[PDB]
Amino acid sequence: SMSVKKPKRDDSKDLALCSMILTEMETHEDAWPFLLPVNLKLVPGYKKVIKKPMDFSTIREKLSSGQYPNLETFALDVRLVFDNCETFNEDDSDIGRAGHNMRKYFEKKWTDTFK
Repeated sequence: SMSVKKPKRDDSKDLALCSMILTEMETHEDAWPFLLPVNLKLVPGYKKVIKKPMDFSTIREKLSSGQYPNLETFALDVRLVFDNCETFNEDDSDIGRAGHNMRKYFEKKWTDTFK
């Protein structure tokens, strides 16, 4: 509350550390469904169904331009990529499997770097 604060957690390296995670997600062999925005002209149904599209290149641009206020808003966009994927793709598809694989990969790096 006013003039009552928990001890200050050091967030000075968060930007660099999120950038490292994102580089590792970009270079994963199963990243290909997620590298670029889904083409809303060429994929019927995507625009109407997926209210907030997100992909690794859009996260990269937001990160590089100071559009994440803190490390939690970064994680929320990474999770959105995978949540969108599950909304539009069957679990038993190459893309559906890729999304589960990458969500796991992310959640481990997140826990090991920050928790």
